[PDB]
Amino acid sequence: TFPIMSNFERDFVIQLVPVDTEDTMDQVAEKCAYHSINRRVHPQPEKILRVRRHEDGTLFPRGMIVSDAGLRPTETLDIIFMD
Amino acid sequence: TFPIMSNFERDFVIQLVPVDTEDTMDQVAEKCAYHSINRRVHPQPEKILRVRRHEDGTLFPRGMIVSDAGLRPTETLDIIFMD
Amino acid sequence: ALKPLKTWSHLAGNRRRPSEYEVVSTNLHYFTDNPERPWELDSNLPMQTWYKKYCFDSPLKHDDWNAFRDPDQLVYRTYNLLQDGQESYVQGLFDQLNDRGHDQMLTREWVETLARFYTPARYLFHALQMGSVYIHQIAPASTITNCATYETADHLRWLTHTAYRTRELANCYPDVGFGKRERDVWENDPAWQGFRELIEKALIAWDWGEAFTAINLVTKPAVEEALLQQLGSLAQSEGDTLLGLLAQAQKRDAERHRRWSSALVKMALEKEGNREVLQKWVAKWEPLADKAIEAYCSALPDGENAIVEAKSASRYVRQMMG
Amino acid sequence: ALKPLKTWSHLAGNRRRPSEYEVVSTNLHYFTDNPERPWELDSNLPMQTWYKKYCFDSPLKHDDWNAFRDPDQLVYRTYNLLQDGQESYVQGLFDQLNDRGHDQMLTREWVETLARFYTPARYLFHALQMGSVYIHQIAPASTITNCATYETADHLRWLTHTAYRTRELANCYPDVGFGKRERDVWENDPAWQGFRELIEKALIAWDWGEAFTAINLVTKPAVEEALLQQLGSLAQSEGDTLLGLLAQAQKRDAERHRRWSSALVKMALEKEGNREVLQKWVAKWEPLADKAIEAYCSALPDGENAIVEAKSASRYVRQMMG
Amino acid sequence: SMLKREDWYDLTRTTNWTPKYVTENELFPEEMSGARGISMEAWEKYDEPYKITYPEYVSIQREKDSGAYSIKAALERDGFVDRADPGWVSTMQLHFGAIALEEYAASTAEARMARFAKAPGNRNMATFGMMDENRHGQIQLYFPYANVKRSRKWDWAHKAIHTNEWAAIAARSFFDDMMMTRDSVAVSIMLTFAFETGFGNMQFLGLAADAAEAGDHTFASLISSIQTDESRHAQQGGPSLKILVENGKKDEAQQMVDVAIWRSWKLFSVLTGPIMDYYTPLESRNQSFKEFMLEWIVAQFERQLLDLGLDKPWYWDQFMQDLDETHHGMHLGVWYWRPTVWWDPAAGVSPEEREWLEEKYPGWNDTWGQCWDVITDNLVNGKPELTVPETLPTICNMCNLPIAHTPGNKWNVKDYQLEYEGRLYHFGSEADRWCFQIDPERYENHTNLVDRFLKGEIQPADLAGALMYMSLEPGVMGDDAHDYEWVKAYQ
Amino acid sequence: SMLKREDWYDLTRTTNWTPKYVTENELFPEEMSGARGISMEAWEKYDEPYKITYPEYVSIQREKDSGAYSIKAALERDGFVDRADPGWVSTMQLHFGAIALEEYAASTAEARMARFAKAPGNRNMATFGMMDENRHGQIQLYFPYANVKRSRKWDWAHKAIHTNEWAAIAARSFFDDMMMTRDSVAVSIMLTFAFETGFGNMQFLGLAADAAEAGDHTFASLISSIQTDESRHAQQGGPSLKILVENGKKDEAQQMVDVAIWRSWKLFSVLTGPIMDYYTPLESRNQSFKEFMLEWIVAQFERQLLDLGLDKPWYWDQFMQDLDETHHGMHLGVWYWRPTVWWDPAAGVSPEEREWLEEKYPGWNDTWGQCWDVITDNLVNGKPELTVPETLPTICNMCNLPIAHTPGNKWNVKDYQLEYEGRLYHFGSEADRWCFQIDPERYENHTNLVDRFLKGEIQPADLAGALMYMSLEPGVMGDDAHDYEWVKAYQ
Ligand SMILES: [Fe+3]
Ligand SMILES: [Fe+3]
Ligand SMILES: [Fe+3]
Ligand SMILES: [Fe+3]
Repeated sequence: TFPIMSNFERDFVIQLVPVDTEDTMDQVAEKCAYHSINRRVHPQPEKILRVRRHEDGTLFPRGMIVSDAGLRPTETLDIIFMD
Repeated sequence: TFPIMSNFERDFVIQLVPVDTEDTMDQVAEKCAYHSINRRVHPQPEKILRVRRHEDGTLFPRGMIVSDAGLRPTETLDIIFMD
Repeated sequence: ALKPLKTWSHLAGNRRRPSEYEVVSTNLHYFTDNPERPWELDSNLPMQTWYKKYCFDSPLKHDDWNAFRDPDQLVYRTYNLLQDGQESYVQGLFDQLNDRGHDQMLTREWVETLARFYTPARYLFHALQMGSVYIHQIAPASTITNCATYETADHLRWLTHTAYRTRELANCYPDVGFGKRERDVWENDPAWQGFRELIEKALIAWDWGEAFTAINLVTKPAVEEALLQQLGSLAQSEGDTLLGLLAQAQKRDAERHRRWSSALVKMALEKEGNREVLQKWVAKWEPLADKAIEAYCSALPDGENAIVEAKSASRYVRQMMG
Repeated sequence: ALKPLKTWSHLAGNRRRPSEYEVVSTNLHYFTDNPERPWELDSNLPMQTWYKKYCFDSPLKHDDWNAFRDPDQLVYRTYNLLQDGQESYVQGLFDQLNDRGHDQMLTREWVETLARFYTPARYLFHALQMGSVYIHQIAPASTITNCATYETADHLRWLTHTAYRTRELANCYPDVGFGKRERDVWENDPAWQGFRELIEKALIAWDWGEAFTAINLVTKPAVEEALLQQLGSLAQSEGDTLLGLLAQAQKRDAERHRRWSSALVKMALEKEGNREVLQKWVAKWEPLADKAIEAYCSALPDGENAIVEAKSASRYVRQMMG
Repeated sequence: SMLKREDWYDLTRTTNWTPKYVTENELFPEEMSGARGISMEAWEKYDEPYKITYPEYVSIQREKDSGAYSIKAALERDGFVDRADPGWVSTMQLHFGAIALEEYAASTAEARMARFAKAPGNRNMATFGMMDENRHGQIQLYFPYANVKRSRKWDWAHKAIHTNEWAAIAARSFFDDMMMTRDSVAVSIMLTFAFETGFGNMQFLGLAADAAEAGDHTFASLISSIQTDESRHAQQGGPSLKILVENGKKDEAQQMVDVAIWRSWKLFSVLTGPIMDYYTPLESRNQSFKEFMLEWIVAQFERQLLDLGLDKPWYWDQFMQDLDETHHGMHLGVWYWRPTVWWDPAAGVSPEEREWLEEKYPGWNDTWGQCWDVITDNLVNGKPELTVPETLPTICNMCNLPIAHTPGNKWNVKDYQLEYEGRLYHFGSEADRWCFQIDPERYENHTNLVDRFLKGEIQPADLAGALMYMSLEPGVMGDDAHDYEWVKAYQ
Repeated sequence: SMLKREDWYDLTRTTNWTPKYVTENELFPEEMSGARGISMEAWEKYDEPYKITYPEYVSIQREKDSGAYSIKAALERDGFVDRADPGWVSTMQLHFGAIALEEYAASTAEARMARFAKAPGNRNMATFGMMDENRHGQIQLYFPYANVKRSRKWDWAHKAIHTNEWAAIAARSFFDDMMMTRDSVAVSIMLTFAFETGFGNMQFLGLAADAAEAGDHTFASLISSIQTDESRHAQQGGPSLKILVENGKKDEAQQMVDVAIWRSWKLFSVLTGPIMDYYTPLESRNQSFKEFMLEWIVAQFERQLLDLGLDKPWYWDQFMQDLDETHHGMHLGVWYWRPTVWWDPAAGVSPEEREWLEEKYPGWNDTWGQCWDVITDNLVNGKPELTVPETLPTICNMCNLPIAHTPGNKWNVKDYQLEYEGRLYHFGSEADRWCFQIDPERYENHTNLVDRFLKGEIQPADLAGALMYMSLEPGVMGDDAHDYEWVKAYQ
């Protein structure tokens, strides 16, 4: 269990989202989407959700797990739409 | 020219009505009707308008003229519907 | 169709926007609309006759009495604001000087002087109240009446101060007769007969112009100089600081009554003959005033000088009016 | 769903319907909600530390300080109603005694006595203003703070009367130095050093419980008995009736300050140990008070007796509290 | 410290003394005093139930104005009057016009007692009463003044009583008779007891409620503030009556009360009755004028009279009956002759209003309803000119109001004529004629508007001339309050 | 006679003296005084522009309450609140909750200057200021008290600041930082100059106008009365700044002003911005929050700073830009998380309101409008549960408000993180982070609601637990102001 701040693309607010240290960036994005998609952001089926570190913009591979991302607890992450 | 107070039948108020000393009771009733009939009282074609002295109820013949009625200036008269 | 006005129609076109005073006090009497029949009834009723003889037929004349304006511009609203402040000052004195034990510090002589020269004034003050309230109901213009209205309120005020103090004095000196003996002093003490004759006679001068002169121009200055000015100065030298301050506080009302009276006389002198009319009335009443001042002040300590100052000061009031 | 209440939730179920006083004055301070971090910031800020040491850690203890109730039940609305009436009385005295020429009747000796013993009080009165306003910002309950609020307003009031009269006095006696010499008298005249040392030291007693005792229980009774009671009685015997009345009028505020102080002490004595806490503070400050009274009153005429009465009357204030 | 009021109050009214330099009758002329043979000592038993002193007066009255004037200033820019029901606006224009200057005149009526009452307590209470009416005249001038730029009709708040407009004459007729031309004792009875205690008090209470219901808080605050000053001086008649009854005059007291109550009722039946049952919006009517009269006015009079040892006037039963008729006639009259008043009369005869009327007054539609039926047909059929008059109505020589009564299926309009010294007088009721007969010399040569018209005093001698004689011109002349909106329901 | 105020005023503030029995630093502790090396003599140059004395104060303030309380009593039985727009009721419940006890707290802030200011004139004006805030806290408790029986929400007028509800924390965060934990000089600058003169003054002016436009005269009178007391004490910062600039501290004065204005802006963007553009009925909106800010707040600051010899804060341009975004985010946040506040947030996104928004803020619909599009579809399609949250939003560690910004087609939401001594802090703006960095020890260990949640201080550690932690329960928990009425326009 690890806390991160979700800054979902096209949303208007950053939110607290608990992920698991074993989660994949894909699974992280899924947990973040739950709080933005179909609440304040329209789904985009023709796109893929990617996880980026907010402070420096580091793009994390889809398959990398939280445990290997070197994140600070509560770290803010951008969840963006990519191809 | 002579003033009389008209208390027209079915109306709600007595009114000042100038008649002529040569007027017939019929002509007096006609002058009084002008101020009540079709203003606050419905016409009654199947009836005849008669002039009665208000104070004592003396009924004046249709053909008698003001000059012979022995009225006090401003005297109140009832204008009633009769057969 | 008649277009809406910027002010009351009788005040329209004044260049100067009407004050609250003018808005609520001008041209209100309607009995002056029909001099031949002031009231909406038979023209021969006694009240019709009373107003025609005592208001309309007065020798004090003017074409537009409704033009009169109170120099103080008193309105009911501002009258109570003004007087509530003055009463707070006066009730404060009563309250705190009592706490100080002020009345117990007075000498026996002075206490007896109060029973004779001070407390019986409740009768003279109420007589002025009656005098000014009669002026109210017979004056020719609402602005004149209003001045008399508030002046009457002031007279009731003095009566009230006096009634209150009489009680306090009686509580402090139960054996003097305070509250109990004033009617006999007023009715039988020679020191009071001058004032009593003066006010009793003035009280039946029904002509509005004469009532104004007898009550406001002759009687009041005489009463104010004897009972407020003279008795008050004496009170302070005798150790009675409360009465000295009280009298000074009431004299503020007197000064205001003189200001409007002076204003009315000024207006009257706009018409030829009125100066002479007012002087004849003063000449007729002045003798009773001198007599009032002489009988009251001569009985006071250093009385003959109190008489000279009172006579001089009260005359000065009329002198300054012309 | 939560049902609407008949009153504020913290006053619910009181059997007795809450008064306006209770509705607008109770349980308002929020810094007492988190003793460990009174303010919504870092817990180590100097202000956090100041309140923890001087409010929370005070030896004067009670489990429910918010239960305190001002015996006078003063609220802003009624405070101004009360004081506007008292100021009308006081401004009336100023206004009319001036008209009377009261200050010109004072002797030269007395005038010089005023420059020494009366006008410099503007400094001591402002010091009390500072003293009571500090109590306001460190007290543990809004009802306690409010009493200190109005008391501070009263102190500013006395300062103001004094400032006004100093001007009037300077206008009447341009060569005395009124308004100009007070700081040097306050700072260098031995008659004032007792009070100056007392208030300067009390002004840095930061513990709320001690501030209350030093300012309200020890210093104020001493200042009130010397400057209002003693100087006032002297003023009246010297012919200065204005100061005698003014001092009496200000003493009304003092009596009210004593009533709430007495109420707080009563409440404090509900907890064991507080009587002893308050007595220790009084024992520590009383000596400076005696010293203040001795230096001021001994310099006054018939001074040694003024010292005995002032010492006796001020102690009596605390005696009656237990 | 301060004394308790009860400790010194009496000294404020221990002001009577025995005149010596003038006689008692000179100092207190009977025509102004009305002591009626009762001694000064006997009048000193006078004891006002509601006591008050100068300092309490200026203090309490200062706060009353502070509040009323503060409320006005606060709601001023809101312009409620601009969106108020036209029936309510009319109610106010009527109110200010008929009352403002009569309020001010009442201070002279109060001054009459203040100077001529032989009862010390009456003299002082009258001095406060004098002050009260001074306030009422000024405040009821100051408030409508805010609307002068909205319509000339608001100028009548000051102008009205200075005109010969019929309603103004009826007003002065009443007020001059009750309080301006009567002796001190008579005034206390006829004005403060009969009129103020008996009608004005409750009426202002209901008026202030109506204002609030209409959403006019400025007027509501105004009226309820004024009304609290009422009991302080309306109380003056009670003790005078007690003294007259306890001495030899019970009949004299009774007669003054009979006259005053009847004359009050008549002015009330035209100025208040029409407002409650026709101007006030249907959904805002909490009760009928008749219901109001029975609950708040009539019952109170009976208790008051009984407690005083007086009898119910001889006309009491008739008065009860008239609660069903009189005001309906006064309303129809004012509406029909609407160009002659200075406010817009509200017809109040829409289908819904008509069933309410039928509910409150069984038989209304088959009587009053018929006149209104004719008027409605003419409006529906484009003959509006048949809804305004071409002659003057007959005017009562006592109340100066038109002589009107039940029309339609229960026609009962009567004229109580009286020939007196070669002149024929007309009266709208048995009681109005009686008021004339018990004191003929008080009304004898007064002429009502009709009398003046017939004497040649109104020139040109036509309707346009009568309107000019009454100071009425387009802009203030009355018309239908809702501009005939209610006609649409009939098509 | 009386003296002219100008003749004796100065003696009232000639109260400084040279301590002898204690040192100057003991009598005026720097942490409380903030004299900052500037001598007592130099501080005595302090000259308040608006002068007033005790007797004028008690006299003028007595009348102010007489009027405000008279208006309340008069309109009380009217129950306007019962029929007022729900958006207006919410505005009041919010107002009283966030302000009543902070007003009262400001008297302590005033007391701080009254005791510790070295400027005599500052000490006296602060004593009157202390009295002013005492009145504001009491009157803004007494007025809402009238509505306690209508809804528990009114109890928060007193309760709010005693809770850990997020809005209350944001309020205390601001007020404790600006006026309760600062030295005397700092308070006069940050509170009276930056906040009261810069924001509160104009805001109360607009609020009182809004109340009137809404037909709530009780509240309108309340607010405008309170606002007249403002300049008397809001004036205190000006002369302090003059003295600091004229001596060695210009930079110190500038920094305090920068901090205070930014922190004021943030609280304002959530408590006032949302109200003007969304709670106030469309037809009552005289101008947008941005227009209000540019005309009445921003221009005034520039003139004030220029006249003082100070500069426009470094963040000025950004601040200008944010007038287009910030409050829209604060509104969406409050509405979305509506169960967490004590009033009912009004959505304000009906078709008509949306075109107004597009007019006042070009690009609104393609940004803020999209989030609202999704929310609207869900409500139209019966998925209301997707319009409330299941997690907490990220909270700024300075302003304690959610970190939100432009969404949709111009997505620009950013977090100004900062790692300080082994802890990661989040800030809603460049300026909020800077306020932390120029004085870290003042905020270092404070924890926002999110921090407390993550530390295990909120138990149960779920939404229901967070609600209980914030003292919120059904009855006061917020929902849509108009009960989703605006949804009907979308079907
Ligand atoms: Fe009246
Ligand atoms: Fe009356
Ligand atoms: Fe405030
Ligand atoms: Fe403020």
